Amino acid sequence: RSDPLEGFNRTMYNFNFNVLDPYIVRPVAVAWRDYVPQPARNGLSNFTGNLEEPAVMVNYFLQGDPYQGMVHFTRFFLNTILGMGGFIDVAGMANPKLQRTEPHRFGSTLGHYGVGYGPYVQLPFYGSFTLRDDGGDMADGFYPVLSWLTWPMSVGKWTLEGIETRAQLLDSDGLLRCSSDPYIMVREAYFQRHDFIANGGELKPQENPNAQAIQDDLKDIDSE
Amino acid sequence: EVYNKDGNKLDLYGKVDGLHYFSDNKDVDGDQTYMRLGFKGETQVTDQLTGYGQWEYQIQGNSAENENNSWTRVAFAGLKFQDVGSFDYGRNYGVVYDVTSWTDVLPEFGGDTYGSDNFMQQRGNGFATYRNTDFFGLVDGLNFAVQYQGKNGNPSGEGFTSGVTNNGRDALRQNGDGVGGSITYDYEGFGIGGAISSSKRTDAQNTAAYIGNGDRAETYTGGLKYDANNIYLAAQYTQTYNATRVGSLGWANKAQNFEAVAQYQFDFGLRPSLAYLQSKGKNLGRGYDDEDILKYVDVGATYYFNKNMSTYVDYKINLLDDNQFTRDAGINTDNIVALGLVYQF
Amino acid sequence: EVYNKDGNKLDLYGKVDGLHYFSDNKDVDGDQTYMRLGFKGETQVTDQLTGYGQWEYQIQGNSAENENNSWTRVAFAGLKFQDVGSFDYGRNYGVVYDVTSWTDVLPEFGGDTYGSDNFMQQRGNGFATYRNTDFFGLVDGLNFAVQYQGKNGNPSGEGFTSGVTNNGRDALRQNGDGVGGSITYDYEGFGIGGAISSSKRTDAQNTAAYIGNGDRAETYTGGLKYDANNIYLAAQYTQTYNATRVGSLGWANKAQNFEAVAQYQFDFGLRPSLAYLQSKGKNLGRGYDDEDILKYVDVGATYYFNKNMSTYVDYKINLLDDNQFTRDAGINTDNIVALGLVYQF
Amino acid sequence: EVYNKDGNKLDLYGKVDGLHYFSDNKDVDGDQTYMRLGFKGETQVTDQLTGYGQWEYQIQGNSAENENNSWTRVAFAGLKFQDVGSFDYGRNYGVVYDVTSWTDVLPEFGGDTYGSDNFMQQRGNGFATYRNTDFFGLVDGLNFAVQYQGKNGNPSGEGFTSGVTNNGRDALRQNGDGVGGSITYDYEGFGIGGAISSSKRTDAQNTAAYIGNGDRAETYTGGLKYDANNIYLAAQYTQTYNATRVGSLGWANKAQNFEAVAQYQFDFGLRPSLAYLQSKGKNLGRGYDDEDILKYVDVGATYYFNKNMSTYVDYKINLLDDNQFTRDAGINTDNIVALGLVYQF
Amino acid sequence: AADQTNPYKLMDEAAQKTFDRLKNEQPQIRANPDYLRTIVDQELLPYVQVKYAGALVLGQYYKSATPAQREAYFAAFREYLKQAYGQALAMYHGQTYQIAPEQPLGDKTIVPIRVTIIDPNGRPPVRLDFQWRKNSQTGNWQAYDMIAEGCSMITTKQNEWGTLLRTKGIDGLTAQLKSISQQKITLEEKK
Ligand SMILES: CCCCCCCCCCCCCC(=O)O[C@H](CCCCCCCCCCC)CC(=O)O[C@@H]1[C@@H](NC(=O)C[C@@H](CCCCCCCCCCC)OC(=O)CCCCCCCCCCC)[C@H](OC[C@H]2O[C@H](OP(=O)(O)O)[C@H](NC(=O)C[C@H](O)CCCCCCCCCCC)[C@@H](OC(=O)C[C@H](O)CCCCCCCCCCC)[C@@H]2O)O[C@H](CO[C@]2(C(=O)O)C[C@@H](O[C@]3(C(=O)O)C[C@@H](O)[C@@H](O)[C@@H]([C@H](O)CO)O3)[C@@H](O)[C@@H]([C@H](O)CO)O2)[C@H]1OP(=O)(O)O
Ligand SMILES: CCCCCCCCCCCCCC(=O)O[C@H](CCCCCCCCCCC)CC(=O)O[C@@H]1[C@@H](NC(=O)C[C@@H](CCCCCCCCCCC)OC(=O)CCCCCCCCCCC)[C@H](OC[C@H]2O[C@H](OP(=O)(O)O)[C@H](NC(=O)C[C@H](O)CCCCCCCCCCC)[C@@H](OC(=O)C[C@H](O)CCCCCCCCCCC)[C@@H]2O)O[C@H](CO[C@]2(C(=O)O)C[C@@H](O[C@]3(C(=O)O)C[C@@H](O)[C@@H](O)[C@@H]([C@H](O)CO)O3)[C@@H](O)[C@@H]([C@H](O)CO)O2)[C@H]1OP(=O)(O)O
Ligand SMILES: CCCCCCCCCCCCCC(=O)O[C@H](CCCCCCCCCCC)CC(=O)O[C@@H]1[C@@H](NC(=O)C[C@@H](CCCCCCCCCCC)OC(=O)CCCCCCCCCCC)[C@H](OC[C@H]2O[C@H](OP(=O)(O)O)[C@H](NC(=O)C[C@H](O)CCCCCCCCCCC)[C@@H](OC(=O)C[C@H](O)CCCCCCCCCCC)[C@@H]2O)O[C@H](CO[C@]2(C(=O)O)C[C@@H](O[C@]3(C(=O)O)C[C@@H](O)[C@@H](O)[C@@H]([C@H](O)CO)O3)[C@@H](O)[C@@H]([C@H](O)CO)O2)[C@H]1OP(=O)(O)O
Repeated sequence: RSDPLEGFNRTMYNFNFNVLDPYIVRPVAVAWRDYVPQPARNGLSNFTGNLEEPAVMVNYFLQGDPYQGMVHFTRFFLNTILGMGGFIDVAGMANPKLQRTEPHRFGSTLGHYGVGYGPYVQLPFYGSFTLRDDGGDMADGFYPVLSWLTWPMSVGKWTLEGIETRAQLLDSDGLLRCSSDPYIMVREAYFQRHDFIANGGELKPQENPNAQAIQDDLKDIDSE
Repeated sequence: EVYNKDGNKLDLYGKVDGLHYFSDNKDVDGDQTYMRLGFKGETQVTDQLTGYGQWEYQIQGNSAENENNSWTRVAFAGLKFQDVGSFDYGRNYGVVYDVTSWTDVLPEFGGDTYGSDNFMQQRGNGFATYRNTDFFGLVDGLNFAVQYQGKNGNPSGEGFTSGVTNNGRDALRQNGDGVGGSITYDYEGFGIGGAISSSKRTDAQNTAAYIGNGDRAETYTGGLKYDANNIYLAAQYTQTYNATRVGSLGWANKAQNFEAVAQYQFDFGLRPSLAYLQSKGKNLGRGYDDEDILKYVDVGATYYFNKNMSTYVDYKINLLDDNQFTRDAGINTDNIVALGLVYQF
Repeated sequence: EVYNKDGNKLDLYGKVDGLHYFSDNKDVDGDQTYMRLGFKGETQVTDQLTGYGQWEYQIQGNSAENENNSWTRVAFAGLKFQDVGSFDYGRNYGVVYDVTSWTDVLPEFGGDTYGSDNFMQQRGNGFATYRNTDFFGLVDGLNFAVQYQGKNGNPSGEGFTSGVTNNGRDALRQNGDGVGGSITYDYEGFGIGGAISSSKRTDAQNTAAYIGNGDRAETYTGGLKYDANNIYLAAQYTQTYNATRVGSLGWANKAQNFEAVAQYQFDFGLRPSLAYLQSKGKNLGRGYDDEDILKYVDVGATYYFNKNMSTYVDYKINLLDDNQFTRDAGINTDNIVALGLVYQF
Repeated sequence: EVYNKDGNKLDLYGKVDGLHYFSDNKDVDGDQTYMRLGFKGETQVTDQLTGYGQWEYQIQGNSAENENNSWTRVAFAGLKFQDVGSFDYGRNYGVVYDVTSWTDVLPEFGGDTYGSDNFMQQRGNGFATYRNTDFFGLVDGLNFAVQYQGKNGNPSGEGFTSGVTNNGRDALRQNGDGVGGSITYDYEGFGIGGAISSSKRTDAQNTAAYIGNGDRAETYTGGLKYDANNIYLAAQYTQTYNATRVGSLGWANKAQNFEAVAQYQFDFGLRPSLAYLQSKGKNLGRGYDDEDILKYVDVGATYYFNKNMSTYVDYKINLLDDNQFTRDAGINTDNIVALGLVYQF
Repeated sequence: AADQTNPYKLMDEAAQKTFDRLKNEQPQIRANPDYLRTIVDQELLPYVQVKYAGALVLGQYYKSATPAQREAYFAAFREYLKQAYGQALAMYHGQTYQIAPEQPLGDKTIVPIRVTIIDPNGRPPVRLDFQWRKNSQTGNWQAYDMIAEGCSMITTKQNEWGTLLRTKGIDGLTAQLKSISQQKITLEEKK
């Protein structure tokens, strides 16, 4: 799909990914993966999810999901009470069907009914940013539990969340520069994680157009 | 469970509850932990005439070492025939509880419209119940029972010469010789019940220090239950005269209790519970005219980790004002938050 | 029996007593529902030494929810060695009760001649009893035992000085340091017994507010029993000096207690029971002379459904008068009939 | 372990102890037979989540048949994951008790510096403890824990217009909202422990002249242990502020108490013991400058027959002297000898 | 050809044969770029099957499905692979080819094989990490990946061919392989 502002959104992305990334984010990612123990990282990851659990349940109720709405309520209740503020994954090990799930912000509800994506702007020090999903996230600040966070502590959680996800992306960092134009693959990667069937975040990690379909008939294909 | 030999089987059970109350009344808040201990045996005398027994004991763990707070909940034993019914004598439930058992499935705030040893409304002493199952093996779901009560009056040997019995207590939980019965029917997922009981009042309950006068007190109830497809929907209406305890100072002359419950069962274990309770006690003979005894909305959910342990939360929304009558009676008018863990073995 | 490990045998016994009382005297009218709970374990250290221990509890279920009555019946531990004897210390039965147990065989009544903590007459506290079996393996049926009693005084909660112990009691249940013993012989069917005990009297038991003063309370008790051909015959006459409690006034100086029972066993489980007991005094004080402390005749039958649940009916006829002596001491002078069923596990 | 089915595990434990104290002091001389009874269940919900519970009761067998001296010791429930630690809420032990239990090795005596329900030092009500083992499975022997406390104060039903609680007691065990934690290090025999506690006290705690006054009470512990080659050596020294009960006079602002034990378990059952206890009171009120609250040395031995049956003799030499402070507080200042018999099952 | 038991030995032999053929027939490649593709078919195409290495070219799109989309990844992919390998071989002007030793791979579905190439003009070395896979259908040691200088170039077109397949489908890339295979190699000219 064509997008406006073709002249811009290109030099800023290169500066943010080739100057700020390998000089500040990259050195701190290696130390975080090595010096910080795995149990410490796991505890911080569950703490961030617990703070957004009473916020994603409202999104499911707006679109309509009695089964999924109660799933998040149980996770928040068990993590806060039986996990001392969500420091451990109480609900993760309680049931195999109650594992971690991707959060659904206010943008998921807007996309379920059908809304325009609008222009795409790469915000500095933030990465991908969109008006419908990322720009529509400023709606849960009036709900309880989330309104108790002030500006300094709230921005700390966002930095912590980005650092945690950087460790998993350090093993597969070679594919970012593999393509001729890294901007093209980044835009499509973010769009594929927010334009699934009936929105709802991202779908399972699979490719619809015949993924691994030729491996089952390679007996008569490899001979040529 | 722990012993099965020579036709005798013992099923030891119990539950330890660690509960805490969060409220601004400063009268019920704090630690409210308690534990239940008891057994449930069963012996097969022959191929037709069987027998069983049940005992329970509740000990409050929130007290100190110098104070003990324990009481017996149910303690009864009796035989059970194959197709003519069963008869058991001892401490068991009343006749009104057989119809009210469908609207008190709330985790913590359940059965607040009555009290123990109060005109056959809850567990009482000296209860002789004859219950027949399946109407002597004729129809399915049609169950009926008949219960009788002894005489309990003034305490023995403490400044009393009339109405004295070996198990005397205060006049707040005294009752005479009464007879009651309950009829229930469950064809397919739908339950209908109704009980009529009448118990005589002792002389100590007719004094001028407590409200409510009458030689005989009659209680009427009735409700419907629906438990199918993991959906619970029950509601009952109760109309008792000189039976419900309005705090202190005796009982109200006429009360119209109304209870309704609604619960759902999920596949992962969560069991949300929403219920509404009403109690419009009128015809008060002390100038208090029409007043509300109890009225609150409870919303909560219970999560079952397994068949032996579960976690629940509760939120009692008390929308009743605190007037002069409520303060004298001693009824809580503010919201109470209940949360705790239960371990049943 | 719930534990059968290597030298860790443990048996869990108990029963539930559902009974009701019917009498003209309202002081004992009502219900006397109670239950017994406790464990009984036995260990095996070596081929000769053997450890054992048991505990019994009794709680009355006829009380309300505001209070409860609880007391420990027996609680003792000790070791048993092969053919040399056994010594156990704790809450156990006296040596005199070993021969008196042949008389009070009624399901509910019987044993009303004495009371709790009445020196070496019933289950006391702080008893050091040494028991032997088969007289060091020499003769069959001949057994003997000795017992020592500790000193108990006033409670330490209040200032009383003199004799004060941690396990304090009232002025009608205290005891001193005494030594007792018993000798019993068991023949084929026939049986004889004899016990002699003497307990010291504290300074709080011979005051001016209680009838009966003295330093020693020596008692002599015989015994005769016959358990053969499915019949039960027992006779026992004893003389008690300054140890038999009469009402609440105090202790009789000299009393002659005689009791005899007779029971028959039927094929289908019927066990009729007849008993006669007299407690006529000899040297009573404060104006009393030749006054009967207790005199009643009990007749009833016991139906044995099985070894777990049994039913019985009791009818006690009081042959004593209602003069000022009985009214002052508060002794029951009305016939009591009690019927019910018990379930033991 | 009497029940093991579908992952459910129930364990029954307890002991019977017959104590016959011999001493010149009237407040401690006499029989002190007590019995412990309880269960310990554990349910395996999933592979990485296991539930468990614990309950215990203590009934004194030295009382009469008309008095009850039963109280609870521990009653809590919680959930245990694979390796994150452990969290349980209910009646449990404090963080200080986890470190000070090294010197609590005597059979009957020991640990007399603190008291029951004395803040976060022993068992109490409304205890929420989170304990982590092996530092989330990272190192070996390094464990730490945190705890939380409620706000139990004066009884609600006592006509008090100040802060009250439903599970109230006398003005000697109340405590406000406080936090505490402990850290312990384990090794091959050697051990390092340490706890830090700080809990608020209610206003009623320092209303009258209670000797010690203050807004907050701090408690710092610490000790070393050595359990290797059948040798048990421990020594713990702590300094608490307004946390140790002097007696019936109030609280001590400053208290420096140190204890040390020494044991050597022989091969032939006998386990001789040697412990010393000292407690120095500083900054006392009402004219007291510097005096010793508790100071004695305990010499004794324990003989376990095979695994459970044990006979022990204890004799603690009290180095304290009789004065006005001890008479008013009510603390014994004489050497006592205790004999017991513990039968575990 | 390709071995069936030792994948490392087959890769080393294929690399040596390709280097020897290019050096012995250097004038032939310059005279006719298409001639180098035929020689590379017996050196680099035999060591990596088209179906086994159907990820670098026409991986996400075209494939072997849709009835007519068969001359882009299975049938005509052999010529495209030879042309791509021939162009890289013709770029060098006498670069030394180092054959790695027969490292132990074991029984697994991922057999990583790498080689070392050092240019004679002073350029940095380029490592050809052609990862092999033990396919059940084809027992020959066929490389399932193509990595140059350590960069995973096997999936370079995997995430880039999806944009063209979203509109033109799988038939839009059917003729892409035919044009690439028919295109002659472009030898590097020294300036
Ligand atoms: C298991 C994990 C283990 C531990 C893990 C981590 C380790 C540490 C964790 C705890 C540390 C907290 C910090 C602290 O501990 O802090 C300091 C310590 C300093 C730093 C030390 C840090 C150490 C770090 C160690 C790290 C180790 C890793 C000392 C202190 O403790 O500060 C104290 C304060 N804070 C706390 O107690 C803890 C704390 C307060 C707690 C916050 C609210 C509760 C949260 C919910 C709990 C969650 C449930 C699990 O702290 C807070 O703030 C928030 C802190 C955030 C964390 C809290 C976590 C607690 C839960 C524990 C985990 C389960 C406390 O403030 C006031 C409190 O009063 C309420 O009662 P009310 O109901 O309103 O009456 C509530 N009372 C409670 O107990 C809460 C509750 O019962 C206990 C909950 C927990 C217990 C166990 C539960 C677990 C059960 C699990 C079962 C499975 C409470 O909440 C409220 O609002 C209302 C209510 O809760 C909220 C409603 C609850 C809703 C929850 C349900 C939702 C469920 C969701 C499901 C979907 C509220 O805060 O009281 C005095 C103030 O003095 C005054 C005052 O000014 O009020 C003076 C006086 O006033 C005057 C006046 O002038 O008016 C003067 C007079 O002359 C006179 O006139 C009188 C007049 O006659 C009458 O008034 O009044 C007087 O009134 C007095 C008393 O009232 C009466 O004597 O109090 C402070 O002393 P101070 O600061 O030292 O001076
Ligand atoms: C299973 C086995 C069964 C048994 C086997 C054998 C069977 C026979 C046994 C009994 C026969 C004995 C003779 C007898 O039984 O004798 C007669 C009966 C005669 C006929 C007998 C026939 C027998 C038949 C046999 C048949 C054979 C086929 C009656 C009587 O009983 O005589 C009585 C005396 N004798 C005994 O009781 C038995 C006896 C007691 C002696 C104690 C020995 C130590 C116990 C051993 C423990 C065993 C260890 C395992 O002695 C002895 O023979 C020694 C023998 C040992 C016997 C006990 C052993 C049993 C345990 C077995 C375990 C295996 C007793 O004397 C005094 C006792 O006081 C102490 O308390 P305190 O010190 O204050 O605390 C101690 N108190 C005790 O209870 C001891 C203890 O608690 C219980 C014992 C243990 C029981 C259980 C143990 C088992 C536990 C094991 C558990 C597994 C005790 O020792 C003491 O000191 C010492 C103190 O313990 C400390 C002891 C040290 C501890 C060491 C242990 C560690 C060992 C180390 C091991 C490594 C000392 O003896 O009291 C009155 C005297 O009257 C007075 C007096 O003058 O004092 C008058 C009055 O005084 C005045 C005053 O002037 O002051 C006068 C007034 O005008 C006025 O002024 C006021 C003034 O205003 C205020 O004062 O008061 C007043 O005070 C009153 C009372 O105090 C309060 O009312 O007493 C006598 O009455 P009377 O003479 O007839 O008139
Ligand atoms: C599971 C089974 C199936 C279900 C059960 C059965 C089905 C339905 C029930 C039956 C229906 C009718 C019941 C009723 O409910 O009846 C009506 C109801 C009306 C219609 C309602 C519906 C009915 C139909 C429903 C249909 C449903 C389909 C109302 C009422 O209730 O009538 C009431 C009367 N009747 C009954 O209660 C039921 C009833 C009483 C019981 C009769 C005894 C039966 C024996 C039991 C059998 C055992 C089984 C094995 O009788 C009877 O009908 C006989 C029937 C038998 C019933 C027993 C059932 C047991 C079943 C067990 C099965 C195993 C009752 O009369 C008096 C009773 O008092 C005694 O105590 P005391 O002697 O004093 O100690 C005895 N008290 C008892 O509790 C008995 C006992 O405890 C419990 C019974 C058993 C329960 C448990 C059994 C199970 C045990 C375990 C089993 C394993 C009792 O017998 C006695 O004598 C003595 C004794 O029992 C008999 C002797 C013993 C011999 C028997 C032993 C057998 C041994 C067997 C060996 C093989 C005697 O009857 O009291 C008031 C009267 O008011 C007064 C009065 O005038 O007396 C006024 C007042 O007097 C004055 C005065 O003038 O003196 C006037 C003043 O102005 C002033 O002057 C002062 C003055 O200053 C001072 O005095 O006082 C005052 O004194 C007051 C009180 O005393 C104190 O406040 O009483 C009446 O009220 P009212 O009529 O409405 O006005």
